[PDB]
Amino acid sequence: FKVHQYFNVELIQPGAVKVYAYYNLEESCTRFYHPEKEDGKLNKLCRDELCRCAEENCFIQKKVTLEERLDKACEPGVDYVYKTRLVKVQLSNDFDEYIMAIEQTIKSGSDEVQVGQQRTFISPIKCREALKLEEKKHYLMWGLSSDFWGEKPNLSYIIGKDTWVEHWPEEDECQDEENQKQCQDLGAFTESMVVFGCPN
Amino acid sequence: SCSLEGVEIKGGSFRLLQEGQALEYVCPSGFYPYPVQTRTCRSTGSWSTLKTQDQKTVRKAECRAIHCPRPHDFENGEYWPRSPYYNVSDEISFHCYDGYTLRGSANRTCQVNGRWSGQTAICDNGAGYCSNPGIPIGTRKVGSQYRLEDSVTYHCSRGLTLRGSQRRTCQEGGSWSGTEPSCQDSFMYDTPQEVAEAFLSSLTETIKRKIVLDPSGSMNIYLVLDGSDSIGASNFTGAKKCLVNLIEKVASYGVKPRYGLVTYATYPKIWVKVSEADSSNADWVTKQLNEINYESGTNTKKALQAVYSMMSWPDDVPPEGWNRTRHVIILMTDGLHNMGGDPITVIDEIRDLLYIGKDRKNPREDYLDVYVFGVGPLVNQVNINALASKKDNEQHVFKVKDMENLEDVFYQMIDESQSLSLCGMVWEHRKGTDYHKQPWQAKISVIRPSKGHESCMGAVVSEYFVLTAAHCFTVDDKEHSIKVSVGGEKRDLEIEVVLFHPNYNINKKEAGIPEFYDYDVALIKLKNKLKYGQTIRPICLPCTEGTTRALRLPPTTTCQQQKEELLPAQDIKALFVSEEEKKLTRKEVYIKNGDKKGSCERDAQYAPGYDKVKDISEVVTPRFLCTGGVSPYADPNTCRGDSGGPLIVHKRSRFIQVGVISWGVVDVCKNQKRQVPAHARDFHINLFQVLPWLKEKLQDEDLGFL
Amino acid sequence: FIQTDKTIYTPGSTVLYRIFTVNHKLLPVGRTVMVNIENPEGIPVKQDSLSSQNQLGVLPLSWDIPELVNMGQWKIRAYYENSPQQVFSTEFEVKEYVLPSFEVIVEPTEKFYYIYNEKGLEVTITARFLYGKKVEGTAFVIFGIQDGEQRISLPESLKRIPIEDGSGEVVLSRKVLLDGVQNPRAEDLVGKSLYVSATVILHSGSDMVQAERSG
Amino acid sequence: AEENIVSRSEFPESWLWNVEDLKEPPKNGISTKLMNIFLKDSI
Amino acid sequence: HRIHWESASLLRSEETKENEGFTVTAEGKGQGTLSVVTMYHAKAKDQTCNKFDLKVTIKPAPTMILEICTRYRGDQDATMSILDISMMT
Ligand SMILES: *[C@@H]1O[C@H](CO)[C@@H](O[C@@H]2O[C@H](CO)[C@@H](O[C@@H]3O[C@H](CO)[C@@H](O)[C@H](O)[C@@H]3O)[C@H](O)[C@H]2NC(C)=O)[C@H](O)[C@H]1NC(C)=O
Ligand SMILES: *[C@@H]1O[C@H](CO)[C@@H](O)[C@H](O)[C@H]1NC(C)=O
Ligand SMILES: *[C@@H]1O[C@H](CO)[C@@H](O)[C@H](O)[C@H]1NC(C)=O
Ligand SMILES: *[C@@H]1O[C@H](CO)[C@@H](O)[C@H](O)[C@H]1NC(C)=O
Repeated sequence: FKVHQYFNVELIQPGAVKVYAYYNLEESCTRFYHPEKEDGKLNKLCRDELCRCAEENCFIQKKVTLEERLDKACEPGVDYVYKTRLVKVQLSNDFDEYIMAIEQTIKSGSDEVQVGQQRTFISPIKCREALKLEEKKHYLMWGLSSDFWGEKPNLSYIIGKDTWVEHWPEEDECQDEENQKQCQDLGAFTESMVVFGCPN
Repeated sequence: SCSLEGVEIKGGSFRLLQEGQALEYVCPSGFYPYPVQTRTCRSTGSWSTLKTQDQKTVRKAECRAIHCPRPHDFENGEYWPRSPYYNVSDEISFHCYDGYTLRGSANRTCQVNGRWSGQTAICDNGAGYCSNPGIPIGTRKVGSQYRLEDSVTYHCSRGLTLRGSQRRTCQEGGSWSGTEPSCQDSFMYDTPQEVAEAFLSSLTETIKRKIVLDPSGSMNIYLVLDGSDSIGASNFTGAKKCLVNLIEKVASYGVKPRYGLVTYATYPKIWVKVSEADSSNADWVTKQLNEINYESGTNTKKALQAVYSMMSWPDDVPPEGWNRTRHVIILMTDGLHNMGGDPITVIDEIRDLLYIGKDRKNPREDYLDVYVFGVGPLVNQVNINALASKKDNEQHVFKVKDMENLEDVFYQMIDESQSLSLCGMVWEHRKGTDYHKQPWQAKISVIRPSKGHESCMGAVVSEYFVLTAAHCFTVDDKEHSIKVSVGGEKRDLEIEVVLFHPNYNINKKEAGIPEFYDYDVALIKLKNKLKYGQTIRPICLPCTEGTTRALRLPPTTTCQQQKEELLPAQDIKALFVSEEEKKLTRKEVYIKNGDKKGSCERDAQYAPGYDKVKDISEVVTPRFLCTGGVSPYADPNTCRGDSGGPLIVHKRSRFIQVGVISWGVVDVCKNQKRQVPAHARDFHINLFQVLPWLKEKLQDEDLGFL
Repeated sequence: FIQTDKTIYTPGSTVLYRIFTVNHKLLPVGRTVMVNIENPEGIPVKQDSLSSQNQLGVLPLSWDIPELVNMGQWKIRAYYENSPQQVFSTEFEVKEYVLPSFEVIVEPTEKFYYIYNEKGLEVTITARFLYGKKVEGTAFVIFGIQDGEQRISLPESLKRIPIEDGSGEVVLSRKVLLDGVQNPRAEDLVGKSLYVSATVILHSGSDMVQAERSG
Repeated sequence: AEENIVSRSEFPESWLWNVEDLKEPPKNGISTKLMNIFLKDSI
Repeated sequence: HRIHWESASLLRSEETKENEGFTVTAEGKGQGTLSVVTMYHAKAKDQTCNKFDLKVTIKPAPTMILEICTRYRGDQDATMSILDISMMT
């Protein structure tokens, strides 16, 4: 049958259909539906036992300047400041895993970190276009302390709502006039937190 | 600094502290700032955003009335009455169902501190391995199984933070592993008295008290400080005194401990190690304690890793005394915003080195104790609680309003072992009575023929003299017509003499003024000596050696300096004791000794017999003190039966009386529970204007007069 | 007289009960009582012994239901200490349930049934909320026969009706009842009773109230 | 909106499990007892 | 624990959280019974939608339309079935 609409609503929720015999209700079959979802199933990322759904925004906004980085990087909830380079991506249906190599860490986290060990990161499929990630390029990011996910030492940093990831141009791109200011601000901010760091 | 516009508080006052780096909100009793207390002037030119629990937008900053946490649940019973919110001094009766026995306080009223008076009320049936841990107010319990190895979960409602154990597991001894949880707020602070009581109870064993150890064994203390960018002024002003007093006090229990000193701003620094030969001597450790200087951030993980290195040994086989030594870590962090990880893992390492978190047959949980003291309003209670230790019936996590309470705690701990001779000593007993909080108060009853009995009160200042008002008595009264009661005792004490000021006269009759209160003071000399008791205990007097040592100053300090310190040319905090339904309480009152004095003295025109006085200054002598009213803060008035009480200014956990209540503007006190004029003020008689008379009459009491 | 606060319980709650010890004058007396809590299998999981001295006949006891427990008819058996054969019983459910939002009653216009009715059997539906209001929804009605230790259902008499403002009107025809069984004679139904099983679903499809007027 | 407004939480299936004593002097064998109880949040 | 004839036939339950070997000592005179049972969850998760085969589809058409295809899993047809459909916002 035809289902009409009357008002445009942002971030609709999926509906469900439940079929059951008139005498027993516990032997029912509930199936969801949604125009842009698989079986009306909210996007959650799992490792066979533990989940935290990511029906949120990949990022906030991208504009951002040196003062913006200063105010949004000295937050009480930030834990690590890491620069990485994209090496391998494992595209799939449920999620995608990004494996990086660490050059050097601006800020230390509660997990054992050193130059050389591999790190994995997970994001929902909705970030496949917003962040336009590309391989063989450097990046710098900081995020919420609730990123830890997995078992030691193969933990992962989930790119959730509070996770902030920004493009770190290499030497070749830092020579471009468009990104010269961004590269200089990134270097100054890096040395700032290396020497002095956030107050308190 | 940042812009000062649009940062004030409605219904309160704002001031610039740390040279404009911060601003603090304050209102008197019954009001606390909402939703925050302080804002930080960042480098963007604007202060820190108004952050709520859900991080919402705030239209304006106001200081909201003090309410009291609602019971999130009370299983197996009822509470009476039930309200969406509970006011100050509201009372609940906790009633159990049938077959459930109550444990705790049934009649519970919650004071201005924000917690209900007494122990948490529990109804238990007693049919398990361990008992009901209780359901504290605002915290709700998950798990009705009280067998062994069963654990229960506690958590708070909206706006409340949990301090205690997130999950308690029943132990094989029959107890629960962890401290009793509670729901806390940002405005709530622990008073220094109960902090000292809990610190003594956890550290010592009651008999007096003692710090026992394993035979042929010693203990180690790790005093750790924070060099955060919050106060860090003048080489830890007060903190050094706190640590010196603690070191002196612990050595007075007959045991010689060992010490270690850690301070960190950006990297940890080692001052004393447990391996030093002279680490068991108080003199040298105090001397090095006085040699601490600044050279930012808060890197607690690295500092406690340094402490870990101190604890650890370099030998292959474990050294001697590895399982016969007790470790105490004391941390005075004002910040603890993590930078470099969390310090939980290093605590796990520390307890794994000592074989604590590996077996349950020999837990050995009592060989490591971590105490963390919270300073300032920028504290994160959950992080402190997760960093400190937790053992049942003991409190390892504290919190104070200001740095002053930090040394108030330790001065009280020093004074605890002192002889009962000195004045100002009041111990906050766990199961105290009414007079356990105000023991100096004494009540005087006057019986007159065919006339109503007159009830007044005064302060016991020695073993033979009681200071009171003089208008409560007349020269017509005989010796047999005065009765004195102390500490709620039926037995009376015979009187010997009452002394009045030579210039005092209760009869300006021709000047049109009906009543005058010049030098309205009375000194009652007792027939016998007073035996010091739990609720009978003297009070100090201004400009005395006892007052000099009370304010923690050298004996060379002058009386004028004491007057300036206790009574500056600004607003002065104090409180007066009131009686309501055979019970005693404290009402906070403020003294106006600056610009507000001249206006306040005018309010006496509202008093009876003062409307026709031509010279308003004549009736108000400089020896009077004008308090109360709504300016600059709302102050309750003294009641008709409350007149003549002692006005006392509290300082360093010491009670010093600064005057005697004389009269008031209007008698509208009974409206407090039921509408008070803004001109209602209370006038009291100062004690600094009768110093020669006090010295003359009280020269045989050995009070160290200056 | 063992009286519990409820009739049905959940795993993870508390059974509260009062034993009223009276004598043969129905008057309070002081004795000693032995109490047993038996599982649905028939073996006690807890036993206790209390005294009623200066208690005025009220013995309040309690029991905690484990979260990992067997469902069914749990029993409390209390008897006087002097009389082990004086067992008094109280059976209560343990089930995984949730509160219904309304009571449905199925009532016949004629409270009996007659073999030679030329019209049929009329039963009406009163589905009212537990606070005494009226509903709007639909209901399913089926019938059956209460034979010896069995239940025979008639899928032909499986009717659906709109509950019009807390009211219903269901008519069971004689032909359907006759075709339900394979007996040439209707008089053989004398000595057996029918049962009506109704189940009312709200227009929101929220609650699930299955009510039976057996007998 | 939904911040300064409380909700209903206490939904027990059996409460008022209490005891009471009739001690008022009799009036033709009937004693009056006026007691305050608070009905549960359940509707 | 102590077992007496008068107080026998009582369920003495000892609860344990950790999987470890146990050692019992049965002394005195008489007999007894002992049972050790571990109640837990197993990863034998099969399909539950056993008795139905509900399938749904949304298809825009030239105000999108919804289609529901159902089937009863058994050797006989089903009686009056109830189909609850919840619309979106
Ligand atoms: C507990 O304390 C509250 C607040 O102190 C009492 O509320 C009383 O009535 C209103 C309702 O909040 C309070 O607010 C003020 O009332 C004035 C009217 O005089 C009105 O213009 C505003 O709504 C204003 O906010 C009022 O302060 C308070 N009454 C008094 C005398 O302070 C409440 O009655 C107390 N008791 C209980 C059981 O809640
Ligand atoms: C609790 O207080 C009420 C009145 O405030 C009193 O009637 C009752 O006896 C008190 N309960 C005690 C003291 O146990
Ligand atoms: C703090 O101590 C340092 C060295 O210990 C000293 O130079 C400085 O003057 C002190 N600050 C004072 C006395 O205010
Ligand atoms: C400490 O450990 C040693 C290691 O063998 C042991 O001999 C000694 O008894 C222990 N001390 C105790 C248990 O008090």
